[PDB]
Amino acid sequence: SWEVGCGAPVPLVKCDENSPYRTITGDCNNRRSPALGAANRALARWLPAEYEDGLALPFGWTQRKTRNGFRVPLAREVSNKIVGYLDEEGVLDQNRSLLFMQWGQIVDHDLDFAPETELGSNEHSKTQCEEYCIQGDNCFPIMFPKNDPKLKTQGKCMPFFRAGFVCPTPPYQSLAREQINAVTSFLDASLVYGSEPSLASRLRNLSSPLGLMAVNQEAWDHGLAYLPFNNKKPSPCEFINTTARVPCFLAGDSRASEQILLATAHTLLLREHNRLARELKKLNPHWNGEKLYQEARKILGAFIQIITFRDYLPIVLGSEMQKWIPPYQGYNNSVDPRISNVFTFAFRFGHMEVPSTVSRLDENYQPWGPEAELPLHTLFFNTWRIIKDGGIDPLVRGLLAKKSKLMNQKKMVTSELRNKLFQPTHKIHGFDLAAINLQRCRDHGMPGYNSWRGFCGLSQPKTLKGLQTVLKNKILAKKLMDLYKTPDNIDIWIGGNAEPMVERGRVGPLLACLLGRQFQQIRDGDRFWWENPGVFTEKQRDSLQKMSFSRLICDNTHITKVPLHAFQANNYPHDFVDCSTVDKLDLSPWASREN
Ligand code: HEM
Ligand SMILES: *[C@@H]1O[C@H](CO)[C@@H](O[C@@H]2O[C@H](CO)[C@@H](O)[C@H](O)[C@H]2NC(C)=O)[C@H](O)[C@H]1NC(C)=O
Ligand SMILES: *[C@@H]1O[C@H](CO)[C@@H](O)[C@H](O)[C@H]1NC(C)=O
Ligand SMILES: *[C@@H]1O[C@H](CO)[C@@H](O)[C@H](O)[C@H]1NC(C)=O
Ligand SMILES: *[C@@H]1O[C@H](CO)[C@@H](O)[C@H](O)[C@H]1NC(C)=O
Ligand SMILES: [Ca+2]
Repeated sequence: SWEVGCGAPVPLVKCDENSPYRTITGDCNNRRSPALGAANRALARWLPAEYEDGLALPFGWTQRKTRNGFRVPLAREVSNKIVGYLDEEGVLDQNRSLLFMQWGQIVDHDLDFAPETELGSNEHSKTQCEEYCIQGDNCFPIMFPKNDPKLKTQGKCMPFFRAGFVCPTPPYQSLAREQINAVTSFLDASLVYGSEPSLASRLRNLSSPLGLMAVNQEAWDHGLAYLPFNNKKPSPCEFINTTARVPCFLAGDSRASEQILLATAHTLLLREHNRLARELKKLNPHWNGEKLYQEARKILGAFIQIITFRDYLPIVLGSEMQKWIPPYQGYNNSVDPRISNVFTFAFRFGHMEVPSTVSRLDENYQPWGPEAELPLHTLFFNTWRIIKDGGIDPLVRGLLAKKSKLMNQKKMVTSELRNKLFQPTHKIHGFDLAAINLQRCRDHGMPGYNSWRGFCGLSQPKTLKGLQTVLKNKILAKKLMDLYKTPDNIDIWIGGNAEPMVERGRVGPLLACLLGRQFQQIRDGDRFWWENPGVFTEKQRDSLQKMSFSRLICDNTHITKVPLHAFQANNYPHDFVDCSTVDKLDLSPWASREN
């Protein structure tokens, strides 16, 4: 009997079996198991969770508890010795735009979010973790290795709180601890609309029956809309410049303001919505707010899906694309659509594609102002640079005309993220995304590198020399062996990202397999997948397949020169062309005459 009949949530809902629209929660997608791929349920386990005590405590928690007979190395030490680098010269991806990085993050945010356990409010224990670096309960601090410069300027640790888990909040116990996915597993634009009822209605333009999203009432971008602002005081976007006092945005997803390009992308998405909704009203004046909201939402859902599957995944997965994600063959209700706990680490390959600077560029795609280029760390939680420093258009052109960082075995994660990350409530630009990722693999009970190699039908190196051969890199294998002792102990995030990239792709074979399999399932196990006979008409679909990111820019900003292929590295003006040469979204097939 599954000791299923956990957990006390999620406020179970009931389905309208002939509803033509998705729920907000993702309930009801799968008819026979309606909670599948819904938000606020456990991330799926492709392999059993691996905890120090079998149930909940992470490897590394108890100093004298080994993993396979070896101590697991400090996350920050792995980070310092392997992940970091000094010289940003030469690190850029010659064939991927910055938008490639950015769309990766957007997709990730559509799919998964394992928020921290919520116990630190109404209490200092959260501030005591930071202050005293005392491991316990949900405080699992990232301690500095001796020799860390941060030890000299920053104290003993970086604070880190364990992720939320189902059943959920109070600690224990019986089966293994299962982390929660706070968003819908479907690729459904949940980051624009929200994955909870509360949030989803708050976001909409209810006053007006046009079914627009709520827009900003204090700022505009050459008349084009901005996201609404967020109420929650204290605001990290306020905190990073108290003079400017500009708060974070309010999106479907709580992380929308984390970095300025994410907030930028979110802005394009909310606008396409209204562009569609109003366009729909024009062509169907009879439809109330709802019908327009849902029809706009649904097209946008399709937009995310299409760009992701037609434009993005092929240039991540490369040669392995075919093998894991073959041409669509319809909805299959036996396929598990849930995001796996491992995927949420495999998709953090993006972290190695983030470059050290962001640019604002002008209509000639030239530096915009005298500080056109800024270090990435000054743009974390930064809304004021958008509203008071030229709106989104200069940033969007940066997205097209600048390049992603290329992953590099000797230059993995820029120090902007590896030393200068900001976390709300923690005041400093002093955190380490890489170390966090490693501690979080352990927090989540991740099987090690070789377990996952084995899952994917790949060899499992057991010696330094075997690891050299798999990684095609002597020195990197030697560093990982020195720290981890056995490849069986290499944390998945670093193991997966250390593999050389597959031909025509940007991740290695292990991640290709973890990624590919997840993406296959989110497409095949989705009853509302755009191409699934019945979701859209044949004519809508010849039209949906017209859509493009170049197009979404052209229709939602004052940029009129775009590339046809927005994810490749494009230089102005040679690889740019005017907006009128880029196919439009022909909405004719949405015309409804109910005469
Ligand atoms: C400036 C760029 C970025 C910043 C500042 C950023 C920051 C972060 C932070 C703070 C977390 C939470 C880490 C934790 O506590 O475990 C995170 C998680 C994550 N990052 Fe990023 N990241 C960026 C880019 C990207 C990109 C480009 C991708 C993918 C292509 C990505 C994928 C993810 C995923 C999947 C998670 C886990 C989400 C979840 O299930 O909770 N990130 N990132
Ligand atoms: C805080 O934001 C303020 C407000 O925009 C920034 O100051 C602006 O920057 C330059 C020179 O200081 C001027 O062109 C603006 O008009 C300034 N405005 C004001 C009111 O001073 C300031 O640089 C930001 N500070 C940080 C640390 O990010
Ligand atoms: C809702 O729509 C009306 C009419 O277009 C507009 O004036 C109003 O500002 C909108 N409200 C918000 C918060 O978006
Ligand atoms: C649905 O997926 C399951 C498990 O992967 C498989 O057994 C089944 O054949 C698939 N259905 C169709 C119609 O292909
Ligand atoms: C750049 O990548 C695209 C796919 O993004 C590919 O078709 C093209 O051949 C590549 N360009 C170069 C110059 O290698
Ligand atoms: Ca989603």
